[PDB]
Amino acid sequence: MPGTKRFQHVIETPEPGKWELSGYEAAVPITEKSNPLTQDLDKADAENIVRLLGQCDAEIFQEEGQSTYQRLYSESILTTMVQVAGKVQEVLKEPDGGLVVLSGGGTSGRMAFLMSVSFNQLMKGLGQKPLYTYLIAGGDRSVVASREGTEDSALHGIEELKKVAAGKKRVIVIGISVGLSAPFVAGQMDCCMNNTAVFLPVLVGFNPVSMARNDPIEDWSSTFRQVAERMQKMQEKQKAFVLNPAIGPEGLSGSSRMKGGSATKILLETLLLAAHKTVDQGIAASQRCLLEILRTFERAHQVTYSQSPKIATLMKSVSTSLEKKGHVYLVGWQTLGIIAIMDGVECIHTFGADFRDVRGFLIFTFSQEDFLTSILPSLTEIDTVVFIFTLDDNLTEVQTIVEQVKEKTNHIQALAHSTVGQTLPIPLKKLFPSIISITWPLLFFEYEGNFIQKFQRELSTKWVLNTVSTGAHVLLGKILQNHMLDLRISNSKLFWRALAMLQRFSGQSKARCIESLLRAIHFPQPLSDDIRAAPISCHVQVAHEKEQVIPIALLSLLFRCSITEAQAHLAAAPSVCEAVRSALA
Ligand SMILES: C[C@](O)(c1ccc(-c2ccc(S(=O)(=O)c3ccc(N)nc3)nc2Nc2ccccc2)nc1)C(F)(F)F
Ligand SMILES: O=P(O)(O)OC[C@@H](O)[C@@H](O)[C@H](O)[C@@H](O)CO
Repeated sequence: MPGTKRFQHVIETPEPGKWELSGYEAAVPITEKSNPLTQDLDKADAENIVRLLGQCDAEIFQEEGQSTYQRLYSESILTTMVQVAGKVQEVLKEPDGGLVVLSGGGTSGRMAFLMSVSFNQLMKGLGQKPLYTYLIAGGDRSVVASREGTEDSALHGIEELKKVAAGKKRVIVIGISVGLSAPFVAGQMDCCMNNTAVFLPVLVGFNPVSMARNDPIEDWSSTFRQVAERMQKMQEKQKAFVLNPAIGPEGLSGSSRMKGGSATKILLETLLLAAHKTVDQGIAASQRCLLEILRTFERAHQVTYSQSPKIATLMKSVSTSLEKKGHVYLVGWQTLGIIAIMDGVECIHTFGADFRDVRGFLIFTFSQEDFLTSILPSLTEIDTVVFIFTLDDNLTEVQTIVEQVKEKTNHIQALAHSTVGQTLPIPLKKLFPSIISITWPLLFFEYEGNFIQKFQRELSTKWVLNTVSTGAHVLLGKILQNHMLDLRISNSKLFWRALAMLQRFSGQSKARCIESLLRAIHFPQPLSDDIRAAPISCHVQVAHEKEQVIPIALLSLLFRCSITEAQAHLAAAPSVCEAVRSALA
């Protein structure tokens, strides 16, 4: 029938109460699952939120139970990390013709960028040619942009990969798809497998291969699941690797920028840092070298979330300043200003939030006096500015900008990384009364840029910014239980997630849910057979441009009514959230 092939993979909606025993629920990839810890995130206050997400973040480090999924500290995973590290060594030994690529859509691509820099720095500091580079879906514009649509072409991924692999003789391609989902990555991995002489694919994600996307890719004949299954076969001969620990579901469902990206860093910095530090020691990388690093990262979570109460406060002040109609600024020096930018930009697609809502700033890249003249004018009684730095930064530049912002804002808090025994200049740094000083033990670094300290610091900041930005929005009633219902359908993955949410909250049939969403997307044109049979990109291209698509579709399903009727109902309610919540009642 028209539509049958396109929606073929979509499991039917369970009957009421048999949600567990239809095993629709066991096919929901871990990455898309609803984390049980956050059943009621829409009711937690700011302090609970920080707890529950700090709890969710912890599941990264949790170990394997006794018929269940391999985890970060499982021996199969660590054994793979070792083997990969070893393959990076082969390349570090022969850098003439060598290249290491870290590739990913969205936050995966963002994380790939940061990392590729760090390991480029580390070889600069040893007088070695930088071997790292990155690819991000939609080119480098994408790194600091919201560009969700760009992950859907396998050909694109392959083109970006063909460019960079120039006339290199040995290329390690680390494709990062948290959900083992993005066609961008898919293509690359497959391309790698077709030319084993030159390429080595390593696939990073956080689902078992059996939960890897298996829907058709528009410009490609295989699915991620097939590509991934075949890589798993080649691992037996060390010509491909799959690094896929389960870190548990995201505190906000499907928001892989959070635990996903954190784990992407934890997992890869660890592995690569081990590989470098062990080559010039003349030693092979062991599980012991990796575990030192893993446990340092695990400490970082404890170090970070021990400031919970103050994190909860920054949230309350970001929540509030948005609750009015004010803006929030994240002002960071070096890498922590990037991470600031990346958090803020992600708020657009993740929350339907304007690019001013939570903006990030690096000293997007507007230096001291430039920031002073340009932006400082636009601040207000209600805004919130957030300073993010270390004590090794140049706090003469820092103190200045605070002094100025203080005048016009007064809602300023800060995020300050320090070793023990560094002290915050100006005993009257009461510009910040109750800082978030995050103070790091002394650690036995050997490399000159002290890269372990770097990686700890980024991640700690990422957890903070992530929890804060996420929490503020949750507090404002915009999340439904632990799902973003009202997202913007801007790629195929989000189209399927929308459909899954309609099935969940309506309980009504797959076919009904599909019919309601397509109607919502394409209204005022009614369902033709063309539309039914169209490639999901057609739906995406049309949905991406409209507002409240998913809520409207859900309202039509519950009230068993037309798009016309549901639109008019909506418009005649105080808000989208209030409308949906009481239709659900
Ligand atoms: C938990 C929940 O039921 C839900 C939420 C989302 C999804 C869902 C979202 C996206 C996708 S996806 O096709 O884009 C995808 C993404 C990554 C991957 N490795 N494989 C497939 N699938 C979802 N559900 C699903 C996928 C495969 C089999 C059964 C269910 N399914 C269920 C809801 F409450 F959110 F509705
Ligand atoms: O890491 P994946 O599963 O390949 O997905 C990559 C991107 O879709 C993902 O990073 C998305 O852009 C973020 O907003 C996650 O909230």
